[PDB]
Amino acid sequence: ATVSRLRPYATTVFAEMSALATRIGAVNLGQGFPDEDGPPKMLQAAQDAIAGGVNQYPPGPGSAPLRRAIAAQRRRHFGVDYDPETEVLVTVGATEAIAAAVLGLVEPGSEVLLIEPFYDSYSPVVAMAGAHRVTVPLVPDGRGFALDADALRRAVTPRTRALIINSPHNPTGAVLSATELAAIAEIAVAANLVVITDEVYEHLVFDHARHLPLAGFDGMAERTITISSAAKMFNCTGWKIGWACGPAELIAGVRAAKQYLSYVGGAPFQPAVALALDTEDAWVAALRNSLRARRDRLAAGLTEIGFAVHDSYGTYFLCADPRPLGYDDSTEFCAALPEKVGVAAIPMSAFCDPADVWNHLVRFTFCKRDDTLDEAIRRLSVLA
Amino acid sequence: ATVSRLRPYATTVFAEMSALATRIGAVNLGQGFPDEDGPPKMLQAAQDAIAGGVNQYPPGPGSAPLRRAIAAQRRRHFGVDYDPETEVLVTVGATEAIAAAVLGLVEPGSEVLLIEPFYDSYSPVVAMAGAHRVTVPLVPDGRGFALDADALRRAVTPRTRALIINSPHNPTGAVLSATELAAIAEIAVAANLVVITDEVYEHLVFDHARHLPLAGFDGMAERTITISSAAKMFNCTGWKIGWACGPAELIAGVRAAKQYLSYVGGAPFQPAVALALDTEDAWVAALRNSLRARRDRLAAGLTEIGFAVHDSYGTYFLCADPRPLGYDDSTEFCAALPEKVGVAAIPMSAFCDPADVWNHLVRFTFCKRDDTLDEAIRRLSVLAE
Ligand SMILES: [Cl-]
Ligand SMILES: [Cl-]
Ligand code: NA
Repeated sequence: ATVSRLRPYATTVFAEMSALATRIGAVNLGQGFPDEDGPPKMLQAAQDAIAGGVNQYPPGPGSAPLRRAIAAQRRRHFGVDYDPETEVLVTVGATEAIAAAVLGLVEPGSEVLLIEPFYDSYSPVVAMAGAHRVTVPLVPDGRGFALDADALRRAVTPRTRALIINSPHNPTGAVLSATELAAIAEIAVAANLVVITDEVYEHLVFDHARHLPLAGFDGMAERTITISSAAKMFNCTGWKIGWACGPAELIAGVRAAKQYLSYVGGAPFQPAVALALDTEDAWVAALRNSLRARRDRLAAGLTEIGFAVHDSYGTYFLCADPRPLGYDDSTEFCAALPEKVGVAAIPMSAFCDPADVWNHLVRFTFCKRDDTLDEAIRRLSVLA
Repeated sequence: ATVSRLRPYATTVFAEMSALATRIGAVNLGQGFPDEDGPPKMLQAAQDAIAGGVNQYPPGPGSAPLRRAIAAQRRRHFGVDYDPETEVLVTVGATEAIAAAVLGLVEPGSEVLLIEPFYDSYSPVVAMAGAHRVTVPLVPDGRGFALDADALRRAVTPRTRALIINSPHNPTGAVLSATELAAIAEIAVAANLVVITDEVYEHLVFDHARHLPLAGFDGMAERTITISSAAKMFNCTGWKIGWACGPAELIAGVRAAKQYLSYVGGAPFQPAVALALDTEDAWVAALRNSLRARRDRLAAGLTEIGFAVHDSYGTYFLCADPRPLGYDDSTEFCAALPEKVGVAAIPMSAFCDPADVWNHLVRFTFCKRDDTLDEAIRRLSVLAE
């Protein structure tokens, strides 16, 4: 039983799916997390931190070293230069930075624009704030997807306070082009919006796609809360070391909510993640490479089975269409999948506003070991 | 910088104090966390968990061993039986349990009763849910503090929907008596309240005080969310393994909000805390005896200096009054203390509704290393004139 505005979101298919798969013994290609660990020296650092007494509340905004390391990484990678003392806030994952940014910054009654299909937490967070979700779908292009900038512009109203942008994009694996980003900036500037970007896949762009933080576009620095995380970057989704970066005033509204949601967390992980950020670029590049190969590996397998596979330019997900196999209901496809076939995936319906080809798509995860991907493919092959 | 309703809460003094004292080398008796670590075997199990790959999202409601261990501990200590599958939710500390329980169960426009002085997160969490706090103060009872059940009853209106109780109590160190708990129960039932109880100091009761979980009282099991944490119980406030326990439908409401605030956290700590709950009762008992001895030392030292020290029956906090020393402004006293005296503490004004004893009290922490605690007392001794 839950408050009225959270009722639509009281359960997710994500948990019903991972629990089902877990003791069907179904290969889980629905999971939002990796099989493999982060950098060995990062794991060791976290172990040494516990052993060395780093087990109490860290400073409210995050340890100084971790805040410096985040600013140093954003500067190193992208040339955006944040002040670690006032413009960087460590959070309990990107998940908390998202929740706190909306609760801290968006007044009840305001509209928040979402790009559809959207990550699972955006709508309920907007609803928790008492704000109104307005969704603008991506459009196919032809094997991938693209922003429809005119559609986004039309969606803005005087009630729009904020826009949440997620690139590289979960679930489609789209990577917003500079042109798309420039169009988003023009709109955000013209309407005087706050923009919250969700960049947790910043390290995962494939095939000459390039991650270009929106905060770097004209007019954007002063109005963007940029969110990312160690979760996927360093394969430590269970550590929940994320961060929001932006203008001190906006970071203060984020901190204003955040400090009462968790206060702080992840004490021994903060020095370990700071170390990873400072030192593990080469490991991250090898991760990205390993995932590009696994993407190709899964795509090739789905394709040989007879799925119509869409391009993925980043993240560790790709979307595929089972219509060529004879499966026209993808929510029912995925529902039946573990018991019929012994694989789990997520239907695209999970990421879409309840009232285009979207309803047919399935999201598959490829951050699994080689062998597991292969086994998934073998199991799925019975559909042919 | 911030939405209207959180503006009063945008900054805490718990921030400006921590940092003032940290880097002028003032002994910090304002802190809300211990100097020392939890059970060695719990620390090692967390390190082992990291080394063993336990680094990814745990299950949405907490790992099964942890939920089982919470239910086993609540049974073992209180004889209360929760179903670990449906009636136990692991959260990101008690703090997130509180936030998610209010956001998940309390409708905008509701009144939420709070007992003043109150923990820092209650008021802003109520505001974030679009609800209205109604505050009822404790009253002096000799050297200690008491619930005024009549004031509490009178504070209920047709729009009251929830009540947050914290016992053992931060900041006074009061521990609600069965008589007080039973009076809360009557009120909650009569007004059909959801009650959230913050029991993070469940292990820290002293002398003849007893911790009696409110969920145990008449008509309460069906309307109560009981919250606690490994934070203080096992000296790991940075690990944020908290939990909420209660009827399946209320817990689902907590989970509904919680799963979008953090989703989950603390992966390698969950097996470690499960272990500590299952096996480290002896260590927790010694910790409690150890903190009783540090309380008595602090109280004796403040008293000898010339503070009027109040009774404390639990938590690792005690309250004292510096008026007999000649300090009639305790917010100012605390502001100047780190520079003047080399010690930091929190004034009671930081726990009161910004709308008489309270304004003069100062909360001191005694979960300090013994010698650190002695140094603080030593430092405070300059105030004897
Ligand atoms: Cl371009
Ligand atoms: Cl009694
Ligand atoms: Na506008």
